[PDB]
Amino acid sequence: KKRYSRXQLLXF
Amino acid sequence: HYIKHPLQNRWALWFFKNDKSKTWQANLRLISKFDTVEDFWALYNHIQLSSNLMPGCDYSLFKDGIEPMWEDEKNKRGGRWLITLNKQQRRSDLDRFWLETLLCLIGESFDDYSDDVCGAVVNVRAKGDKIAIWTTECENREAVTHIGRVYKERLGLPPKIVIGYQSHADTATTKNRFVV
Ligand SMILES: C[n+]1cn([C@@H]2O[C@H](COP(=O)(O)OP(=O)(O)OP(=O)(O)O)[C@@H](O)[C@H]2O)c2nc(N)[nH]c(=O)c21
Repeated sequence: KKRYSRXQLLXF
Repeated sequence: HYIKHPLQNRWALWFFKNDKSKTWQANLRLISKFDTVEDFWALYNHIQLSSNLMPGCDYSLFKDGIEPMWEDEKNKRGGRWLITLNKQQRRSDLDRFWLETLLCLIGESFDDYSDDVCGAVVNVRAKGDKIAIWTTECENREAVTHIGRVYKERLGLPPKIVIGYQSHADTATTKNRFVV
């Protein structure tokens, strides 16, 4: 539904 | 970039201050709540690291409306995947493991078993630091064991290293209901 990978979270 | 990135769930960060003169529940403190990626980092980047907490203190991250205690309706039939860490590497590795755990939660890494996740807790302790994922129902074998396996993988624990799940009811009255 709303998922984020570890790399998507960390690039913020 | 200009729009915030929503999380699936709103989460609450709690802090437990070791103060023996008060009851356990009174030592809990709601720090803040967030429901976007940007707001997660704004919180995380400006609070003290787990490795710099006094022994006996905790951080907990739980879905909005679930208090980080056994007694909550969403925890009382549930349990935890428990990781107990060696003291030597706290400076080097506690913070990394806790952040990896936070990212598993907020990113919804547990796939179709996301609803079973309640939260996670890090305990800073003289006898060994602990990190745990709390789930809602010890009887939900499929959910509990999937969460276990994904968590073990995300921490980088090898096939040899087995972790265990125990019910909160058993802890509060300890053997493993499940292992992965
Ligand atoms: C998670 N939790 C901990 N406590 C209290 O805090 C004590 C310590 O529980 P702890 O989880 O802080 O473990 P610690 O490593 O300090 O000690 P261990 O028991 O050897 O692992 C418990 O014996 C309870 O009195 C709790 N008390 C209540 N009422 N509810 C909770 O959810 C809860």
